[PDB]
Amino acid sequence: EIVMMQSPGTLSLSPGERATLSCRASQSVSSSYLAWYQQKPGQAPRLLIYGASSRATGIPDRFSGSGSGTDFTLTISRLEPEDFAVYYCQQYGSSPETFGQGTKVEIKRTVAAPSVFIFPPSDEQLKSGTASVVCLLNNFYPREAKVQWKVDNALQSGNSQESVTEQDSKDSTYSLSSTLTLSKADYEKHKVYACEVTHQGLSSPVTKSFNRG
Amino acid sequence: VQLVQSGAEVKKPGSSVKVSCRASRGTFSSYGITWVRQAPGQGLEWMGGIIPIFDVTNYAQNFQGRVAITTDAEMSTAYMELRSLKSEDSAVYYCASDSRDFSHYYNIMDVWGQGTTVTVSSASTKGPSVFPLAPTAALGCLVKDYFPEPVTVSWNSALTSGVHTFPAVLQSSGLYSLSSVVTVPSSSLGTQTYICNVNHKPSNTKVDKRVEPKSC
Repeated sequence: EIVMMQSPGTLSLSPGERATLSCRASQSVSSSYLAWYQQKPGQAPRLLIYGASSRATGIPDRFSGSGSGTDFTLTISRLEPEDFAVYYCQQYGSSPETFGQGTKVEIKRTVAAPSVFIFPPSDEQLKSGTASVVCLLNNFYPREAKVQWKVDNALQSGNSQESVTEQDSKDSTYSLSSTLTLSKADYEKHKVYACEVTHQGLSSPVTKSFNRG
Repeated sequence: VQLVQSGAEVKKPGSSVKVSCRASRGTFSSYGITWVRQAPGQGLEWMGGIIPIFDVTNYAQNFQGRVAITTDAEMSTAYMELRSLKSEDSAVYYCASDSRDFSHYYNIMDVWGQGTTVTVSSASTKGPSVFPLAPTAALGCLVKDYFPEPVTVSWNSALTSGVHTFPAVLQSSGLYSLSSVVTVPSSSLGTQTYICNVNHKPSNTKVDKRVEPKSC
């Protein structure tokens, strides 16, 4: 089957700038069967271009497709506020039909360092059989950030999950929460809880931590 | 021309689901229908489609033997039935068709249904436990172990600036958790009250949690 490879994964531009999105096929696609779609959060995809270069009904002429063979491009000549979204290419010249993995066009701004906050399990939650430790990274850009948990300075893995907000419509930043989950018994067996954050906005990694008790 | 899909479904592992996709005008008779799904946080995945000019229905290899795509007699409602459901099949399922059915010989997929959420889980309805995240300072509420989505949070209801309510995370237990946080001036603590207001409609849960300074 044909693998569609989109790049870059994230394109970071200011409103008004030109966006060039690439879609490469692992083997030659007939042009007649290459499409591009746009998708905004919680909405369905919508077709922009089919047949590699034909614009769908009612799509603004700032969107244009080109390419052939293995190499296709979606160009947005200037980005309007509603054009910040995720874009997918798809081949349907063969079956299975396949989609690229998507490119997210996000708003570029200046680097902002996160504010880091750590919350021990609440006293109330410690009545339960589980303890959740929560680390907040507030209002940072770019999106790339690493959160590392350590328990008595043992690096943790398999036992945390994280979540990120959409880009703020006012300041264009992201916020992130990471939660470490342990059994209350495990929580009691250890003393030092640290969350270690790395972000290009920070000279060197920032650690917030506490001691249980 | 819109495609109306059937509504959201919560299903147990091993069960089956049949999503409908009704055309508000015309039929699918010349260009067929294609179904696509999208797992939470992931890309689009072709499941299959009808191609009338070849008189075939094609299915993606991962689903062969457990997926059927069909239409009603008049071909103005199409269906995707997916059997032996597992939790990885949790996704939004979309149908898409061709406005010419109201060269380019195939369905160009310019008309899209609104999507149908299918959540596959052996969990039962369960309201969340709401725990305060005690404290410019930051504080919040952890809204833990609920099923199914969604919950709503606000901070009554003055405070909106600096609030971040995160997307829920699906835990390995099969229940959801999320946090809602807000940053405020340090000076305000103990000079102003802060309460998170949580609703989980599917359980019958409303919780109002005061978030107070830890004062050792």
